[PDB]
Amino acid sequence: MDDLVFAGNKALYLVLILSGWPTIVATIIGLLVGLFQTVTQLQEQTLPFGIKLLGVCLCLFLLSGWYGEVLLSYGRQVIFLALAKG
Amino acid sequence: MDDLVFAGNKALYLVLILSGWPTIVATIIGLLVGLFQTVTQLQEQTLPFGIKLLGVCLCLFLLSGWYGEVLLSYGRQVIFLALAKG
Amino acid sequence: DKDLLKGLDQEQANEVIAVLQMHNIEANKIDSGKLGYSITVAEPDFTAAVYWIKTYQLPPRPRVEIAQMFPADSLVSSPRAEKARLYSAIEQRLEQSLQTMEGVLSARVHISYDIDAGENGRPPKPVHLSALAVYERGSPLAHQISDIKRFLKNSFADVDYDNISVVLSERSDAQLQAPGTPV
Amino acid sequence: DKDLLKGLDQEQANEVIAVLQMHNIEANKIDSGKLGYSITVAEPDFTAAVYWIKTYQLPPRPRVEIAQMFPADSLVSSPRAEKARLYSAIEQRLEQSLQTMEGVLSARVHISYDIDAGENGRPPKPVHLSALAVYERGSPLAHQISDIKRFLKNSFADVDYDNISVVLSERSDAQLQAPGTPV
Amino acid sequence: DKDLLKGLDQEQANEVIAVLQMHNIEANKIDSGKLGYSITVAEPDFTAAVYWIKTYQLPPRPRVEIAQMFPADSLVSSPRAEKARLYSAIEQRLEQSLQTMEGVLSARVHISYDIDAGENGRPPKPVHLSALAVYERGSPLAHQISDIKRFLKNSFADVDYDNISVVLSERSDAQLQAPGTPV
Amino acid sequence: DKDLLKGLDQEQANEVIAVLQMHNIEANKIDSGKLGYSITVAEPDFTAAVYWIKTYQLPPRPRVEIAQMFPADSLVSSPRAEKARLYSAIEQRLEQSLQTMEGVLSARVHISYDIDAGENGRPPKPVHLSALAVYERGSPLAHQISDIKRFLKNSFADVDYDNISVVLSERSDAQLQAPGTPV
Ligand SMILES: CCCCCCCCCCCC[N+](C)(C)[O-]
Ligand SMILES: CCCCCCCCCCCC[N+](C)(C)[O-]
Ligand SMILES: CCCCCCCCCCCC[N+](C)(C)[O-]
Ligand SMILES: CCCCCCCCCCCC[N+](C)(C)[O-]
Ligand SMILES: CCCCCCCCCCCC[N+](C)(C)[O-]
Repeated sequence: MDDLVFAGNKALYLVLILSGWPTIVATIIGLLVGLFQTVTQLQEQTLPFGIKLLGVCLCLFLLSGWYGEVLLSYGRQVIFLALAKG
Repeated sequence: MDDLVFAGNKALYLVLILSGWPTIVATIIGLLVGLFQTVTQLQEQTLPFGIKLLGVCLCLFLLSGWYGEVLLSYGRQVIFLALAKG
Repeated sequence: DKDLLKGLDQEQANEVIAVLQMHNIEANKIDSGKLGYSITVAEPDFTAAVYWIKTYQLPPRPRVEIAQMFPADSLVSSPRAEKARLYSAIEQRLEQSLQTMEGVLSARVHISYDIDAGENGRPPKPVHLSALAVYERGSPLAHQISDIKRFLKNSFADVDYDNISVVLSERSDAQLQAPGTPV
Repeated sequence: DKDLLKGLDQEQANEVIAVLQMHNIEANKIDSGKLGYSITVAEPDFTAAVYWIKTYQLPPRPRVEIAQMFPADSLVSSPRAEKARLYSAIEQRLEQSLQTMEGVLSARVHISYDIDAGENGRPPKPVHLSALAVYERGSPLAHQISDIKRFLKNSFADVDYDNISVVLSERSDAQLQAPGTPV
Repeated sequence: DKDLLKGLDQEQANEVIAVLQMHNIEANKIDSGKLGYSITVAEPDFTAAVYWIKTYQLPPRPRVEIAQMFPADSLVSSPRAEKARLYSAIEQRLEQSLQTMEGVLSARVHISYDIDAGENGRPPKPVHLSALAVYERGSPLAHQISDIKRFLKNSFADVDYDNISVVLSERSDAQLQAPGTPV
Repeated sequence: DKDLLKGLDQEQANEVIAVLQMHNIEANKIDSGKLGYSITVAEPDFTAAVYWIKTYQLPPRPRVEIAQMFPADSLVSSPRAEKARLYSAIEQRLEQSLQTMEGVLSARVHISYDIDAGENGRPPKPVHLSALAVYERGSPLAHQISDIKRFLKNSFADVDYDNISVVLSERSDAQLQAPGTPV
């Protein structure tokens, strides 16, 4: 039982960790560009998209490795919990 | 797995550069037409869209040959890697 | 007078003074406040003082406890970190309890950290414990090891007398007479 | 007087002075505050001082601990980095405990870091330990290795006497008399 | 006087001085502060000085450590990088421990970096170790190799005496007398 | 006086002086600060000095090290780049270690870069090593090849004595007497 609760909790915890950094940078870029467009009055609306695409892709390059190490370790763990009973 | 690493990273780099050019053109046009409305102090919704459409269509007429070269090259390359072991 | 050390802490200074006095070196402690304490000696004793500071590696480094590496200021901490803080707090509480037993002056305790492979799916491993203690002079150490083992055995859910190591020692001779002043 | 070294700290200066005094070279330590300590010697002794500085590779590098490679202020910590800081703190706490035993002056301890594999897929491997220590003159070293081994064995979940290496040595002769001044 | 070198650091200067004095060349060290140290010699000795500077390739390069290539103060660190910094810290901590043995003056240690494969999906290779050391004159080198091998074997989870290389050498003759001044 | 070269570095100028002196050409080194060093010779020696500058291809280019091709600070690195920085550091560390062996003056090391292929899905090839070294006069080279082979063998996970090449040479005659000035 507690193994079930633990594994289910951890799933949500990993979602949170992995998704957190891209969504942070997409937020910060959204705020900065929105402010800049009030500091100098320009009514463009694709500029956020153009910048935040580069912003998100860059950090996907950076974190490409840790993403695979975390998921491998988790998969091995849950396969053990499922099968290794005696 | 240097092969999986290569094919995975190149896919994302190709997305970033294939998509960048239209969005750059659209953004620069957007800014200039937004400015001109300010120095003229004259305002309407439709002029920027109208010009943006033409700008993107010209961008595609020009570059599209190179889009084909890049995609064919990648298409062959991945197949050869998949069936490389034999 | 020649300067040996500057900017010492109070508990560094008293340790240095103690070790110099043991070898018959008269030393002086001076307080500069925000600059800390300074230690000075006479020239005839300078050479010896230097050699002893080298041999004992003074001033002492601060005392290390595992909870310092997992500050609990995290956003969130893994099971591994929580289980470490827990064990590191039990070690300190046991050392403080032993210091209350009859005639013990000081002690040190160590516990096997099962955390090394906590949370890899595998079951936990039995615990091991080690203790050091210092006694007043004229104590029957052999008869006193039993009490310590007995006390430690039931502090944990699964411990065997075979898994408890105990090392005891007596206090050294008292340093009561003052050192002689250089002629 | 000729300048050997400048901008030393307090530990570096005292280690230099100790090694020079041992070879009968009278040296002088000067404090410049924000500029640190300076070491000077007489001309007749300059040549020798240079040769010994080279041979001992003074001034010493600062002391190395594994935790320095994995700052906790990082954006991310993996399990490998967490277990690295854990072992790096247990080693230090054992050295600090051995310094308290009867008649020991200093010691060093090493543990087998199995963390260089993730402890994943493959089951973990048993721990190995090594120790070095220095004793007061007149100590029966042969009879004292047993105590150390006994104490270390129970500090971990799985250790065999076969897997524990211990090396002991005695303190050198004391340097008490001051060096002679050049004519 | 002719200028040989300018803007040297302290360690480079003292190295150059030591090498020249060994060959009977009187040299002088000058301090320009933020511009570093300068080395000068007499004209009769200029030719020889130049030839020895070439032959030894002075001034010495800074010392290389593997962790310099994988700085920890970086935004993200691949597993290969972390697995590298760990070994590059263990190497240094073993060197620093060897220097504390009786009669040793300096040492170098090398470990087989199995990180040059990830060994994912693969069995890990065994470890190999190499060591170099310099001893004081009158040391029984033959009988001292055993201690080192014993000590190193237990530093790592799986090591065979056959995989440990040890090379020892004695200190050269001491340079105590000063060189003669040109007439 | 005729100008041979301008804007030299310190360590280029010293090499040029050394090579001209060896062939009996008296040369002069001048410092212009931000403009570097200048080298001058007499007219009777001008022709010869130009012939030797051509023949030796002076002034020398700086040393090349593989890490210069793969800076640590680019935004991204493929595994190949990291692996190349790693071996590019191990080479330099072994060179610096060999220079401490008894009576070695300088040395060079080369490692087989397997990194130029993945060896993925495939057996990674064994390593190969080459070394060059220069010795003081009167060294038994034949007896000294063994030491270097023994030392390098254990520096890596899998190396055979068959795969290690070692080339040794003695130092040339010493240049002690100064060249003669034109009449
Ligand atoms: C619009 C992009 C959505 C991407 C969602 C998946 C993110 C992980 C991508 C794989 C890991 C990073 N990388 C660079 C190798 O691609
Ligand atoms: C969408 C989650 C993040 C992308 C990564 C998904 C896992 C891909 C497989 C990882 C393989 C790791 N590797 C190459 C070391 O084996
Ligand atoms: C273009 C968006 C989707 C790209 C998906 C690429 C998947 C790459 C999977 C492997 C990621 C982990 N890695 C690089 C260590 O192998
Ligand atoms: C608004 C149309 C969006 C089409 C997106 C795909 C554009 C590239 C491929 C079509 C190129 C057509 N072209 C230029 C060859 O005629
Ligand atoms: C109206 C949008 C139509 C988009 C798709 C057009 C057909 C694909 C482009 C075919 C030509 C490709 N090209 C330029 C490389 O030859």
